[PDB]
Amino acid sequence: DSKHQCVKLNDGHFMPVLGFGTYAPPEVPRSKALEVTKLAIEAGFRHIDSAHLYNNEEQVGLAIRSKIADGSVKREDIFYTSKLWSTFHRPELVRPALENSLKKAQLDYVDLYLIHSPMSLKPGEELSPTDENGKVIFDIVDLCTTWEAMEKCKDAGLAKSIGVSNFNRRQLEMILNKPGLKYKPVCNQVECHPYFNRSKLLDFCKSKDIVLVAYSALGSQRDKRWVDPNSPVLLEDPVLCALAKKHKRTPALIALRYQLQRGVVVLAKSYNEQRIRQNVQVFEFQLTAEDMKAIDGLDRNLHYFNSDSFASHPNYPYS
Ligand SMILES: NC(=O)c1ccc[n+]([C@@H]2O[C@H](COP(=O)([O-])OP(=O)(O)OC[C@H]3O[C@@H](n4cnc5c(N)ncnc54)[C@H](OP(=O)(O)O)[C@@H]3O)[C@@H](O)[C@H]2O)c1
Ligand SMILES: CC[C@@H](C(=O)O)c1ccc(-c2ccc(C)c(F)c2)c(C(F)(F)F)c1
Repeated sequence: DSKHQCVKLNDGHFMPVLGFGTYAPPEVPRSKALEVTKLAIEAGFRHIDSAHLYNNEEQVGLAIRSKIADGSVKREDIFYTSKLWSTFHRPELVRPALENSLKKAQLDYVDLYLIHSPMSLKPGEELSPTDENGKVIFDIVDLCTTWEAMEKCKDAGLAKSIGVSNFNRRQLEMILNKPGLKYKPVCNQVECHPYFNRSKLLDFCKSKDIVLVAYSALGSQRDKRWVDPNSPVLLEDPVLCALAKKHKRTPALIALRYQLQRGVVVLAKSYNEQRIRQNVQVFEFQLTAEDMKAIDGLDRNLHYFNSDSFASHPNYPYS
């Protein structure tokens, strides 16, 4: 089926080009992640994006287990992604972090394990370690050694594929130029949308056989902790809205289809049954070449996540 279209990764594995985003803010009860991940699988999502940080791998794993038990899907039909959180970058912490995620989700392996971010944080139990003055505490880790620990996780069969997230070109090149590299990252999961389309990074990744995976492809959830309320709302963009009317679709569907036609694997978060099912209709239509150029013109270099807690980190990927 067209809905189960995949891209071949540089390690031979396959990744579905449309993925379900599972992050919800901590004020959303965890029971919802369980309910909506089941809804996503029912609608035809097979790529599910989670992370230790999201405090939901148990619920996402329960949803997968439930849909396997009622015969909707086999484990082999699901592409499950987890992410190493930034307090676990030190190489001796990597494999135990992955094994803990597997235990929470009650899975035997992940299809994809990512370094969540290059911005290392102080090791410990707290996900957001902070000093007496409230500032998040940074750590300094050679991410090449983190990657070597990820490579051992793939060789152990705990992760079918490994990749990175929120890396810029310089940080990617550091991994790719590493002496004795065994596995290249299969992907780089980054913020990517018509207001921040990452064409330069996309061209770099294409030249290296690295898939760019787009998050916040619908403009982010605009969480007040990190998103400026005065930033423009992506789905209210006049060009996207006119394209939605011309195609008799929605602005969200235009934004998702834009990514598929430029070779980007796209994530979409929804906790609403009707929008979850609408988002799978991205395979039903096509943007013209002129439509694509129009959307290409919307780039504003706008990353919705903006905070001096990020920007002061030595490994902050933007500039
Ligand atoms: N690697 C990283 O650092 C990183 C960072 C950010 C995100 N991610 C991952 O990418 C996923 C998606 O990114 P995101 O969380 O920023 O959200 P997003 O995909 O950009 O979606 C933002 C909002 O769009 C709404 N939406 C979904 N479908 C819609 C539709 N058809 N029409 C209108 N609105 C629609 C959703 O609200 P409703 O729920 O109300 O439908 C959602 O809250 C995340 O959940 C996470 O899995 C990863
Ligand atoms: C809270 C949602 C969560 C998710 O859904 O993954 C998320 C969202 C954005 C970022 C983020 C922000 C700024 C910069 C520069 C970055 F590189 C990554 C992170 C990260 F990586 F910092 F943890 C995590």
